[PDB]
Amino acid sequence: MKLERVTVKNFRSHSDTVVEFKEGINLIIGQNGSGKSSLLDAILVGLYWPLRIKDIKKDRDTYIDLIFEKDGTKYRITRRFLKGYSSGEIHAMKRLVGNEWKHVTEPSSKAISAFMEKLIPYNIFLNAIYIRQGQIDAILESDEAREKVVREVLNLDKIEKVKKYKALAREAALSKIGELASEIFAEFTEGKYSEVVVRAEENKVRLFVVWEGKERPLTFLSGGERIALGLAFELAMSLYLAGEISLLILDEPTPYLDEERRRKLITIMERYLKKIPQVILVSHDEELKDAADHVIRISLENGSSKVEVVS
Repeated sequence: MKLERVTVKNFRSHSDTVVEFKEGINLIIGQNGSGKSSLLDAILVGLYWPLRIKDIKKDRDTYIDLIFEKDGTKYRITRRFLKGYSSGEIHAMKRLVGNEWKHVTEPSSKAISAFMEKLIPYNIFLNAIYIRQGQIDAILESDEAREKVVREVLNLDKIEKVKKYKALAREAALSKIGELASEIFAEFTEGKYSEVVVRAEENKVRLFVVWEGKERPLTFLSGGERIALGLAFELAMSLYLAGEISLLILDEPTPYLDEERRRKLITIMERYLKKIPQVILVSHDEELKDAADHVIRISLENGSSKVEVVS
């Protein structure tokens, strides 16, 4: 999957917003209330309507047009929500054939929904592509938090034989995650650590890194290495779910004003995240510009969201 362009009209603070996404790392900066979160929401709506997101339906017309790429085919979803009661809706999903857009299914919400559910399943997008806020932190918070995260992201599972079976399934899953995360984390730490261990004990998912043939908790790592581990873990889950990493959306994976980790993040961005076909990074940090391939600033001007390409 690869986002090309999103157009949003009359959705919250977006009166007339057009955002072009390019290859590599797309950095989105701006303040809280500028319109970036609502832009992500607009994208979600564009892709997976009907779903529960306020300020879309009627209760000026709301217009969302999304152009994206999937397995060598340009898709365009156009949605228009009419407000007035008269309160109709107009939906279309088209494919680019030469230079003409041609419908791929009935111009209906249900048909387009059914179609999208097959093209790119909603769970795949939410769990593998879209990394929402607090996730990477939750991975690093504690074993219980980690357990919650992995349970939610990978489905998993919360008469003793059945318990043993469940434990076995969980074990297999977490072991695979361990392998994937080991590889990615090895890629990240420049070869310093080559093995990551993920294990379940009761209501807790232990996470360790192997150093000199001994499992050690994340405590014995630097902040950068911890963030690297969290990212590697998330990416491992993404690979586990999707079988590949094409698009990755990172909505504020970092904290507020903590440069001690920003460096490692910049390193990771420059040296590893640029390998990914496309990355959307939504941050408040102005210091990431140089590490991105494309920078987009979203601000609030005259009460409306303004988009400007930085440099």
